[PDB]
Amino acid sequence: MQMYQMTPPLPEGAVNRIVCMTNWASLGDEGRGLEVRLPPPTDSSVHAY
Amino acid sequence: DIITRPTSDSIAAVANATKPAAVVSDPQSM
Repeated sequence: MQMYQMTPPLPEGAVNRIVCMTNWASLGDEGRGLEVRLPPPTDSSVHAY
Repeated sequence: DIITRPTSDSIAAVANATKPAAVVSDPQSM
């Protein structure tokens, strides 16, 4: 009688893109104090160059 | 945060010297 439902693994939306976000899913130690997080192409990813 | 450092002063000086105005008032566009 219970109902189960899972959050879908893949994204949903009109447009879906691949981006570069280092350690976006890291869980263990804090890691090196250095990251690279590009914004989605809808913004000005010019600060990274 | 990201790693970034100021450019050498000499380069910045010469670079800033040559920067023409992008938009100017011209009374003609025909």
